[PDB]
Amino acid sequence: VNPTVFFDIAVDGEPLGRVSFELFADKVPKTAENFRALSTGEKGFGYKGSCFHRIIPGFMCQGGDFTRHNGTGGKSIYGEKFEDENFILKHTGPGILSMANAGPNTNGSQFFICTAKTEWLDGKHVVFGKVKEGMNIVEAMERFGSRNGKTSKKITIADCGQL
Ligand SMILES: COC(=O)[C@@H]1CCCN(C(=O)[C@H](Cc2cccc(O)c2)NC(=O)[C@@H](NC(C)=O)C(C)C)N1
Repeated sequence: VNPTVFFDIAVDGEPLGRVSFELFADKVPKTAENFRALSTGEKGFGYKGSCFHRIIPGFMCQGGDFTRHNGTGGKSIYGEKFEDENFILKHTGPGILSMANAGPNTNGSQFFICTAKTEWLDGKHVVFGKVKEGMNIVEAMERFGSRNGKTSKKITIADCGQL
């Protein structure tokens, strides 16, 4: 029952590959549904064409700011922000998909994909999914990051949807 969504990643416009995610709607249905709908675009906005604005090798890839493209924007399907649904799931290692935020109960559309175990974020960021196929593509994206997170090539979600 858990939805599978995919991102087709491009690097300076050149196709790199596909990442697919399992969304844990059985544990975090509201958070899963937000990401699922932003990945299909069915509400009229979402992730297609957006970029990954911060990539830190050995930590995480951050994206989902489809309104300001720099970490300051994005919005949920429910409004600007929604609650931390729960913290049942933990940041157990690479491939974990979790919500970025600016404080308690401020989820929008920004998310991050862990490339390492990030247990210090447990209880503060809502984990809602995990990479299914294409962790090697996330590892490839990682190489275009830097210590301060600035990317050396433009990493975009060229296409996305539900599988
Ligand atoms: C260098 O680390 C980050 O940039 C982190 C990685 C996880 C996702 N994330 C956020 O949720 C960060 C908070 C954070 C968490 C952990 C470490 C940090 O330095 C900063 N938040 C943001 O980027 C948001 N808010 C602000 C005020 O920056 C944006 C979603 C509207 N950014």
